[PDB]
Amino acid sequence: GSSHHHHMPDNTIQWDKDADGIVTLTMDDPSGSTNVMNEAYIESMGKAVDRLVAEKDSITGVVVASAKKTFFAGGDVKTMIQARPEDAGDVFNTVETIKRQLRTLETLGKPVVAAINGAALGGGLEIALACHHRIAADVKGSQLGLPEVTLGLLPGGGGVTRTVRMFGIQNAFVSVLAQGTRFKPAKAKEIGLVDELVATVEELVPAAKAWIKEELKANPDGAGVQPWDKKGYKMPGGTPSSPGLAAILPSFPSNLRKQLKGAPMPAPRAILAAAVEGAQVDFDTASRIESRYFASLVTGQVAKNMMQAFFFDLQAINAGGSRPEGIGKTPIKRIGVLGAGMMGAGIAYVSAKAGYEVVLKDVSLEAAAKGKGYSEKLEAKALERGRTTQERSDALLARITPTADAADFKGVDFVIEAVFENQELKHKVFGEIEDIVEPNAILGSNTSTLPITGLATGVKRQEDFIGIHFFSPVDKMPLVEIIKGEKTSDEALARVFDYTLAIGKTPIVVNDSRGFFTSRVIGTFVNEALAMLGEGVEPASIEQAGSQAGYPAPPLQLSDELNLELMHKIAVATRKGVEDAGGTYQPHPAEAVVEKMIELGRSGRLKGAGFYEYADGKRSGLWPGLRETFKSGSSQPPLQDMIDRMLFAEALETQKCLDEGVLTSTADANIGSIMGIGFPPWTGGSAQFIVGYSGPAGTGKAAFVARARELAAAYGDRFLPPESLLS
Amino acid sequence: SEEAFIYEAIRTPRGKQKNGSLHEVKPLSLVVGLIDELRKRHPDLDENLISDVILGCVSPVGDQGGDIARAAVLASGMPVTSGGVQLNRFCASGLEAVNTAAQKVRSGWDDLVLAGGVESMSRVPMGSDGGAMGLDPATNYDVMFVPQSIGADLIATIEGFSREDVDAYALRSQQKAAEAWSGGYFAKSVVPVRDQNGLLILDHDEHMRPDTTKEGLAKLKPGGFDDVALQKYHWVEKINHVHTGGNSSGIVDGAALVMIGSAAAGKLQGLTPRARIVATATSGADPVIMLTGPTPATRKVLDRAGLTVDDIDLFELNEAFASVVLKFQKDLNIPDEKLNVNGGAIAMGHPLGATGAMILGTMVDELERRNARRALITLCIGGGMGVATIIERV
Amino acid sequence: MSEEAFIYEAIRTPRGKQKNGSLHEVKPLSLVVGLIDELRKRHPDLDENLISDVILGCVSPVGDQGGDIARAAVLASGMPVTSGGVQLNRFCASGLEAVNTAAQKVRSGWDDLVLAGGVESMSRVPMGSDGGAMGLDPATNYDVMFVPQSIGADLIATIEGFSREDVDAYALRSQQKAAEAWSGGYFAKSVVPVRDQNGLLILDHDEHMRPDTTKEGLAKLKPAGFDDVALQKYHWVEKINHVHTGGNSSGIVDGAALVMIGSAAAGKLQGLTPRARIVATATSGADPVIMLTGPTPATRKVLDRAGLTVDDIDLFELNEAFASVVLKFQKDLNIPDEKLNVNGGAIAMGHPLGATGAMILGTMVDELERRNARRALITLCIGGGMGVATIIERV
Ligand SMILES: Cn1c(=O)c2c(ncn2C)n(C)c1=O
Repeated sequence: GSSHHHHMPDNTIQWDKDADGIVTLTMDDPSGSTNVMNEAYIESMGKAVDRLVAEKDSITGVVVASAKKTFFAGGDVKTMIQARPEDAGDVFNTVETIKRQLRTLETLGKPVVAAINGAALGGGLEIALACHHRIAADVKGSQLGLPEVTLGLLPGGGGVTRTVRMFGIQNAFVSVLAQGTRFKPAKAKEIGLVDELVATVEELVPAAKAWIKEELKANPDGAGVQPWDKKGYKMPGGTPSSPGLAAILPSFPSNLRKQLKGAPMPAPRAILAAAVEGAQVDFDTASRIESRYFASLVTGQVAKNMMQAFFFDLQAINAGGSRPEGIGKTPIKRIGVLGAGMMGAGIAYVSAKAGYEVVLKDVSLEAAAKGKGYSEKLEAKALERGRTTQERSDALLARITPTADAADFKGVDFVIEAVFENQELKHKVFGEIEDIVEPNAILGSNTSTLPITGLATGVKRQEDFIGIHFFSPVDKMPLVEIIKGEKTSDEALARVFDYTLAIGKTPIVVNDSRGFFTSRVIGTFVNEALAMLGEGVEPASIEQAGSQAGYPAPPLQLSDELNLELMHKIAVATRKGVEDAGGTYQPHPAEAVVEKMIELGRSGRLKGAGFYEYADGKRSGLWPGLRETFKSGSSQPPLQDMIDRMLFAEALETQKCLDEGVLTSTADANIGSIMGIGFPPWTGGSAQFIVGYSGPAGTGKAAFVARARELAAAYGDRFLPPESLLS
Repeated sequence: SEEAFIYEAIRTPRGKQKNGSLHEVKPLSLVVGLIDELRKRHPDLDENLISDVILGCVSPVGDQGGDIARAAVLASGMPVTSGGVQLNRFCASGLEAVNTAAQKVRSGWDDLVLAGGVESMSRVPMGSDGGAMGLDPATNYDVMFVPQSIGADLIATIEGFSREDVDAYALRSQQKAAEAWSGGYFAKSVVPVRDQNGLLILDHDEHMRPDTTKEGLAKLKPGGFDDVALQKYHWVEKINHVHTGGNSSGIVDGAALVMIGSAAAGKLQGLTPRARIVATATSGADPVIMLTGPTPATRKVLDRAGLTVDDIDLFELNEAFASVVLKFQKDLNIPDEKLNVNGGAIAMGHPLGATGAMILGTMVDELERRNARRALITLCIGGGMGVATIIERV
Repeated sequence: MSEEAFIYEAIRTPRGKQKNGSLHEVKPLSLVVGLIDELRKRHPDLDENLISDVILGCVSPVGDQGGDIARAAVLASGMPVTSGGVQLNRFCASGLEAVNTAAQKVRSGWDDLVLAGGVESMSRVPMGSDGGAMGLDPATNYDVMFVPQSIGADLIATIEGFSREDVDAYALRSQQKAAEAWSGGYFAKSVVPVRDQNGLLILDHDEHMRPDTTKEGLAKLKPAGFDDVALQKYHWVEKINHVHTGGNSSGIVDGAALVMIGSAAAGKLQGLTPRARIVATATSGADPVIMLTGPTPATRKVLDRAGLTVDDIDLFELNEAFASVVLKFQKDLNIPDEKLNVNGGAIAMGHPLGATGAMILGTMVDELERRNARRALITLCIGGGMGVATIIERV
């Protein structure tokens, strides 16, 4: 009935009542390294809460502690990703039972303190929010937040309801819920998520029991009573019926639709709905509304896409899914970057930011110095916004050593070349340092299109030659595409793999092939837009299709940052890659658009003119002569056709890479597409998009093939699905 | 079956928003004052034959809540059998009340009906009633809620209406409204508001700035609502914001009443019909642009009455925004000398719930003053709706 | 007056109670959109473009019910944007007034197919949340002699001589007939259960009913400046006998109802079968201090307007706002006790203000078909001294 149990599992909570009647509930799931809101937890907390009510006469307070390195993190993702639409009634009852436990604990008539020893994320923070006082240990690696929205979910264990009761609708949504922001213990105390801090975890339980002793003495009537359960309660910022809040409340959905740019991510929409609708009723009714919106997301497809990508796929990557087995660790003592352009300067910064000593070489000391200036300008912004100290900023920049002499590469055991995209140039640049660096030094190249095997011949130690592909701006792009040439050893792979994690980025391992995976797939994205421009579609509709598809940057704007030179060279280079095999390279329609833009002198932001206009280096609207050039407006396809043309182009090209053996896992394909080239997070990756496609044709791989064949009939046979996607 | 006739059509002057004369006047008092004026016009009228009182009101809260139509029936001492119902179809509530009154008379189950509307925007600002399309995030996120001023600027952007073009219409509205007052056009229909002592409170339309110049209109200044609109209208790169407080409808207080009944009902009470309700129509359009409802509703009311644009002597479209009227004029090719001939809401104000009945009675007077035959009255609406009505002089 | 108006569909939601009600978490807009989607389920091939208007009655159009909730229902449910949507408020008969206005619109010929009904979530928007031109204006309130409906009902029972046992006897009878109708499956197809965004059940029955009501239980209930003000007008009355409690008065509930009305040609084109025909409608009134004797002249007016007498009506449905108002209406017109509110009323199932009129209208359409009877008369007293009545004939 109205129970604390859901309906064998292991017990996860240890019970301890002291002589003062303070019961210490220590969470310690023996089936894993972290306390997780799984079926074993629900049953254990069900027993514990039952016992707190049974022994209410001999209990004066409750402390919630943990025996793990973290406090409590996350729920049962393995179960929520399997929840079909018919299972909605079960997902509802699960979070309803979870919150019925926390509500009983919250209304126990006695103070309940949370002893946060480490990370309290998602459901972990939700348990803490049910307590009346929160004490956190100010240790390294500790984070607090409600990151459910990042997995396509929402805080359905009371996170939405309580943060709104604690902070009001506007503050709780923007600061906590909408983006799942993570806070360090100091920041968490600052905004109100934590009540006080301690220096070490050992002080937690003693300080918690001390706060109970003082609360019972100083506040006897308000002990164990939340602010929203005290009468006369006024919600911060007001209720939706308050005139001050009702004046700005209609602008919250439109602001959210501007931030999302029309992308079909339903999780933030549901969080705002549950937040506002919950503030209109009592606490218990607000929590049940939160349960219904939660079950709506879990049984939906986007949540399954984002759970698959940002939980299962990402963990498999971080767990060395693509790292060769058996290979051990190898230290990195001196990183030598060749080239001080925007790429090398970003590589030098993220390496020095990770603590590495960097030797930044160029062809002139003037040039290498301007590269370090990129790190100085970034540190100035970080000092201005108060995100780093003056001491660490000095230590970071002190690790970068600009130079123009190849002799300064002595002691380098990790070379990262980022010079101009040309084979014989890279051969020359590597030849004059390969004998100066250490004999086991990794020889990495940041090429975007040239095959790694062809570059590897320029060195004698071809076994240590490997592609290390970054993305601009390097200081913010989170992926490193690791390309494996035919001569590249598995040790070099693992060493670059470990380096990628060391500098705080995510790796994927790609076999050597022209265009690799990121450059090849993002080419199809741009080529679809340029085709639509030549076909006569309005440039504004093209950019809107890109932003509303979920991309971080519209296609034409991206086409000016990549510059049509690097774009046109792929056309002639990919042509000859299969030209010499009896293969017929069928020219892409977009090639005519690239050349006519170069003919008109508009090649990108680097030139200062492209599809947009750039006034003193700032983009300022689409180039007005664009409509007359390509007769824009003469073709008006459905916006959803433009959106699907770009998504399906990348999704089909990804399937080719998996078929050709360019990629070895769908996890690399999904995370690589998301973190590497900017594939929309709601898709779950350019491979998850196929199995999670949803439209008028239905949902699944079959619906994808149907929609692909539909686009093929209308726009060209390039949208025909591969054999591997069929029955 | 029955034919519906207009016997009386009066209104209060429109008081301005800031330091308005009608700000101290409760909206109920505005309606009761017009009821008392109708009694002065026909003291022998058997009020027992009045079977309903239908008022439009967009913000029926506070001073305008609790079925203000029924309040007017009781406070004015009308018979208790005289009904009283409030309705809200946003900007068309005034004309929807008149249309419903006519339809109730045509059905034969109502004999003599009082219609109109009331809106005291200085006391009950719009939005005071809340609502789902604005205060429920689940449905607000789905209907693409965008304020109407942005839809008007979007219309100007697409149709190529420049800032000078909308300001040119705004100047014309001020001139035509000033000429109408000076010519005595409004002498009989605008009933001055007085207090409980007979002292005058207001006798003219305060929002009018008859000394407007094109140079003064140019000195005026025009949430992610802009990005929300362009998400649907994706082929538009940027919205040219041309509408200011000088080329948009004024926020005012006012009320209006219209007496409607069958030919038998008027003859029994010694009334003389002034115009006949020929046809009514309702149509809609895109709610994100929120101002394209008039065109399909005017076309529908023309086809329903077997008439064309050439058969209509006067066109009266509410001046919510200058681009809306220019768009309407461009689509139907309305002659310039037939459109809002006595000025509109840009000059005189737009008291939401009352406007439809005001501009309706304005055409009843101008058809008689010009000795013309037909007039077509239409209003754009929030949410993408639209109402239209054709009257014929008798 | 040419076109005949026909009822094609008439459904409603279950009525959720006021305290700890199942419908308290449901937004008033959702109750209407749920009924719109049920109509779509029953007629998937209907060209929704032929729906020219959506007319909803609502007495407290504020907050969740402000901003023309009928238009919100059109946009939220994805109906054609040309389907309009207007809110009206004539106090208790707003739901029947919306139906009548929808009917008269079809009769004028300038409308083809209209959605009528009402919505009221009294657990989220309590009665009076809209303020009121009479309440916030002491100069008007002092002159119009305002008095709540509860005192008017007690004043009716005082004059007519209805004892505390008399009004409680009707209340017991309402609970009985409402329980018999639910048990007999009368409401099986017209009460559309409310579900959430996941399809989970929220409410499927009129949860305000107390079917085990006893005569002794009603006798233990307690009765609910205004007393003196009323006697200042009815000066020949010395003492008002307060006999109305929460067991013999209408229940505060959440609910909504939809009725589809259209011409014969409209239903023929969309493949709909007319269930009943609107014979006549009427609006009258009575004293605005007794505030509850309004439906007596409105019923005589609609009978005379239709050319019928009391004997021609098979079923009488009067809203059970207060027990004395029904007993007075029955005493005045000599209504057979076996024809009055045959399936219970608002005392048992609730009075969701602006939706009640359309609810008790659709109740009579179902009972006329269930009994194979011919004519039903539906009427509701109104605050301010008003009354609305309607005669329907089964087709
Ligand atoms: C340029 N353009 C238009 O002008 C347009 C349109 N849809 C309607 N209109 C008017 N679309 C899709 C469009 O691209």
